[PDB]
Amino acid sequence: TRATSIKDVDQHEATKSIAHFLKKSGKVKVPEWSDLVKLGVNKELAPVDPDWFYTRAASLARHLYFRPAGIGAFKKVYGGNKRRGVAPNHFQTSAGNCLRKAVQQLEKIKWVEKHPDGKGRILSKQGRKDLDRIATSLRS
Amino acid sequence: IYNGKVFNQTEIKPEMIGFYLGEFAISYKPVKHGRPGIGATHSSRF
Amino acid sequence: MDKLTLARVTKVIGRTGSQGQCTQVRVEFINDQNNRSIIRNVKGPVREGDILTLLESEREARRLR
Amino acid sequence: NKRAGELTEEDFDKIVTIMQNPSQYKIPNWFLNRQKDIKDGKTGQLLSTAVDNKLREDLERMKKIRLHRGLRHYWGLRVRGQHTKTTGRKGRTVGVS
Amino acid sequence: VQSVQTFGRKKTATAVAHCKKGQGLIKVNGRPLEFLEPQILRIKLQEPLLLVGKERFQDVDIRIRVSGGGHVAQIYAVRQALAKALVAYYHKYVDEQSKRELKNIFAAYDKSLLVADPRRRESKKFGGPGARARYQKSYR
Amino acid sequence: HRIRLTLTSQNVKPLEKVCAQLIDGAKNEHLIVKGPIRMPTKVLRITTRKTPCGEGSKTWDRFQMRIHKRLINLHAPAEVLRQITSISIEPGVDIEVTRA
Amino acid sequence: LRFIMESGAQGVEVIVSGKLRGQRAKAMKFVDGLMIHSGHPVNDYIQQAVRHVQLRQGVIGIKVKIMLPYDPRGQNGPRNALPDHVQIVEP
Amino acid sequence: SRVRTKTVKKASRVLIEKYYTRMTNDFHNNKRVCDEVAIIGSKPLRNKIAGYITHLMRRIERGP
Amino acid sequence: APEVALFGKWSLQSVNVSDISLVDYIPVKEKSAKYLPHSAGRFQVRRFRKAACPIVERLANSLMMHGRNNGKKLMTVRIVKHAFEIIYLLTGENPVQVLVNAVINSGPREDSTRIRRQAVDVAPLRRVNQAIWLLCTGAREAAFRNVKTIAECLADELINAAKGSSNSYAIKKKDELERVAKSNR
Amino acid sequence: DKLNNMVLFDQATYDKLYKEVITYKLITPSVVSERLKVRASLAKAGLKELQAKGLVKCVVHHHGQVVYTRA
RNA sequence: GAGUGAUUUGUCUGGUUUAUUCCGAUAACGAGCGAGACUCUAGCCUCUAAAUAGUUGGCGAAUCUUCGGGUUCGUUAACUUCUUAGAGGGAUAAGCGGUGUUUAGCCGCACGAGAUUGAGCGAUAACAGGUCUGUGAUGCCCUUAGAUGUCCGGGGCUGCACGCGUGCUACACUGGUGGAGUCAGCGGGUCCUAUGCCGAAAGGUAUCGGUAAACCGUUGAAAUUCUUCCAUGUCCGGGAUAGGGUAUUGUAAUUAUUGCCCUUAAACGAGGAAUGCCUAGUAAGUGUGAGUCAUCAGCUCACGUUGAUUACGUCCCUGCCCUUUGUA
Repeated sequence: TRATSIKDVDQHEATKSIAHFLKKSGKVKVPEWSDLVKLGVNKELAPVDPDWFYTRAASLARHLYFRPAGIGAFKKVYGGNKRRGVAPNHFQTSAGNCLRKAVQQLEKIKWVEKHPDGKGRILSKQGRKDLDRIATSLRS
Repeated sequence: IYNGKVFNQTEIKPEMIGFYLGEFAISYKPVKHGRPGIGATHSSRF
Repeated sequence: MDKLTLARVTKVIGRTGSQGQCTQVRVEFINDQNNRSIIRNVKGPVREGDILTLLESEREARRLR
Repeated sequence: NKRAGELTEEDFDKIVTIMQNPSQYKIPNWFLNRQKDIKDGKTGQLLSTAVDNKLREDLERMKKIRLHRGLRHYWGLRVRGQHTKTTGRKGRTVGVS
Repeated sequence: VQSVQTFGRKKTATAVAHCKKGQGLIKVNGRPLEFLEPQILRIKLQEPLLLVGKERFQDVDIRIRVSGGGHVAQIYAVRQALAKALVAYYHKYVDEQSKRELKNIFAAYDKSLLVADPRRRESKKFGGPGARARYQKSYR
Repeated sequence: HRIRLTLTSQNVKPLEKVCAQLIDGAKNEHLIVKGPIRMPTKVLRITTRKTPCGEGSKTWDRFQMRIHKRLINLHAPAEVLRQITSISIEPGVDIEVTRA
Repeated sequence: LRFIMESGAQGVEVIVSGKLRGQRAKAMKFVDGLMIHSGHPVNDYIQQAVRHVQLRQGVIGIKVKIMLPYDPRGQNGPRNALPDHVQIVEP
Repeated sequence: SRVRTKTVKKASRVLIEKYYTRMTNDFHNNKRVCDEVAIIGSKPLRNKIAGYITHLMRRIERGP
Repeated sequence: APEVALFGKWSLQSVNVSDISLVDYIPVKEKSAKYLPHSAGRFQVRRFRKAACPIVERLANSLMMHGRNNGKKLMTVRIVKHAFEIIYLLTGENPVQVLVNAVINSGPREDSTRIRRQAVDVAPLRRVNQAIWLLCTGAREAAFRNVKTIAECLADELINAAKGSSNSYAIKKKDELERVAKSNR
Repeated sequence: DKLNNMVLFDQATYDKLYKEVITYKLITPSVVSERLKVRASLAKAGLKELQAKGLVKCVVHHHGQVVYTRA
């Protein structure tokens, strides 16, 4: 009766499973500098996990399941508080290249179309299918 | 180079390429201190 | 060494102390055949029916003027 | 995720080689602390005593050419335009009379 | 079509609960009650069910739409809306005796389960950083 | 077609009086009038130092102006609008018609 | 003051400040009738004006405040009575 | 606090003297009769007058 | 009606307050049996309204001090839950009972005031308040700049206070206060 | 005096962990580190080892605290 | 009325009130201002309405499904619960108990959303208080072209042995670091800028929409929540100081405008004598908006989010109010 959609399961497990599936598919092309960059100015170090690209793409897909968005919107989503040293902290947007590349990879995998009104990206006819299948696989 | 009051004479060496002219004509005078006066501190204010 | 005496607060005389932090209270001993009543100085908020635990009960506070 | 004490010597030689020649191992020029050197024009990373040596050389160059920044450096004052009226005091209080 | 609509309020968070004849469904913003953040404030959402009884909850489908405020405020608004929706359903489609029993149980446990807490932020006043606090005074 | 009457003011009483006059006219004419749609009020705040100098305690004047907006939707191709609009006027309220 | 009071005002206050007599400035205040100072009804019942006069010695400031009368017809004053004035309908 | 000002007291006295017949012991009734018998410029003021009128009625019943 | 258990793990109806004085000032059972120690209630509108706030609620409220940690009631509730779990895992009886015993044992029964001082008795409400404050302060001081976590420090403080051993900061402070007051009699 | 805490287990500390630690009623990285003079990270890593081997029951597994008990 | 008079009484013995607020007594009677009332604001609830707000459906569509349901778009009717803003109601010491001078009121209970929400206004009489540097507000004095008018080009207002005030950042596991997951409000815009594409970032580039409940924008803010590593080490706390490179504003950036990348990484181990602010959605923590604004916020004016400990008193300190009293 339950666990027929992404909203019906824990989002931590959901994004974990989405990243696992995306890695297994092997159709995602991780960018060359993946192990060379920070995910935003507010961050101090590069990601600890070498596979951070797959996790970021999984998070992007999971959020697109909830609401259509664009690169700037996802920059706000993944941005955070930046410590300016001796000055007080302030909000800072994340980088943009990583989100753009992940979204383009999802489009390649056919998990993301463009909004019919041409105002961002929406989870695809196949993206919804795949994500709901992952959710019902989570089940329990 | 005018420093606001006078023209400081300066020869342009090859070492000054890539620098502003004003950086070689100081506009102020280095400070040498003078035994603080009455208003300094709070004991001498009276 | 005076037995721990538990006394209920029958009524509150009024505030006292340099800054009015203490309260004068009339207290009635709980386990007491003669039902002993005295006046004590208390710290902190106290109301009627509160049970105080006097370490020694021979002392009596001076009545408020 | 491993303590440096568990690491063998050849690993350390590998790492130092990468550090001395970052450009060979696809480390971009924007990742280095000495890019487009004012004298040589090379882009490299200054390691160990090279950092102190280059700092000394830069200060000497600026002072010798009598740049405003060099003069302030050699006088011992702040060089980035900070106010020096109240902060930066590391001396002894001086009385009046 | 047996259906009622109620609302719970707290600070600025407001939750609107639609309760209709159903098969024992509890949804908030499309997510199950067991996957809401923060995790510690989940027994708060379960308190209505625990106190009143799931036996008298499985007959309804109740969907809650919460917006505004923060996480704690939204949790409290959601629980209040849940209780009020159940009471309204039992007032409009069940006997007043069960209505009174429901109200008695909820009120006896917690008064805030049924009536909104009126506390709201007090406006800041110049000369200080907040409503009552004042900037430090230097007397010399 | 949909005629949009937008009425704006800084005072509620004249604005409501004009709205009521227009609704009464439309009803009398037997028109398809859509009730007064009340837009959120716009509050323009100016907080200023009371003193013309820098002396004294820091006291502030909190001036504010309020703007209220009303919308009316009409289905009226006939010449009746000009009559209804022209008859009812009131100072402080500005009206305009749009052919949406 | 006399003209304003005869015109029907509840009260009037006229203040003239400046170098009226001698070098040191002074303020002269003339009050007649009853006048309110605080509250919202001030905005409705009180009418104020300020002006300046340049005489040989300097500038003199004039302030005039008039408390309008309760006019039910809304011509000589506010149409609404004072909030604290309760009027009784005679039986 | 809860001390009625001379405005409220005088209004209540005048209303009781002039409309004793319409003044009953019920606060809602006194409020209603005040609404129609007096022009009061503030609802809180009217409610204060009605409350003090009820309080006065309670004493009038007991004695002069 | 179902029985209410704190955190759905600890029973309240089996808890007893030894001090008849503090029976009416330590709310645990009956109307005070609340599932979570996080209830957004107004316990300061009147004087003694705070006496009805659940004791675990009071502990959580007092743990969120030293403004570095101001407003973090959720973190403090997590700390309390972990500490209670450690209490049960270490001693064997109800952690809420252990907390009640610690509160009963940590309250000074006589103090000093400026009326040189004068020895005075302590009202039950202030007794409970000071017990809670002393326990929380001891846990905080023990945890500061230590490998031991705040939860472990709180667990140790509560266990020592409940046992009455002169190792808890709260018991030591209580003894200090009573001894000074006795000297000042 | 500084805490000279080792970063990786010595053999004596290792068999000490495998013999006596499993016998404690209360098992946490802090207490284990205090007892065996090891870093808390190493203590908790060894505790995951013990949990995987099944010699300890995990009771609390928060990111800010982990607690184990004898099995 | 009392005094030759300056002046008194009214304007009080007493009780009460935040209150010269009331009761009452009364050589005074009758009044005014101030207080209160009042305006805005916060609740909580019933009539008006809502193709610039939304719901309940109905109808198509596309996913999953444990087959009974769940999620999801694209839309023609019913309705205003939610949203908005008009009109009203509601709370006042009215009801019960006690107390009080058959008062004024006070305490508790009940009913309740609420049994003192916060602001604005704010009297007589004064200060040699600040402002001539806000003003085509201004007397007098000075100056009026080798100008104290105005403009133009540079420099300064930032200059540093030192003392003081308001602040920001920290001193750490109630933590920092890499992830993952999510909740605002006040309000702003011709300038906000969506969305594509480029770039490691900063930012660049083509421009949708909006002069606005229509677009920015469902304003995806932080603190906070769950996980990973680090574990008492000045270290993965702190990020001052300094070197190199690099974007953008602007005629111009040196005395670094600001931001971005790498590197350097200081004092600080909870702060002496002293001293400030604060009673509930408050303190404290946390970020956002606006003012300033070509660029520059650690400042101010507001907004929400998380949310307490303590007291419900006293006149001891610092002061204020009223009366009597003494005064060179």
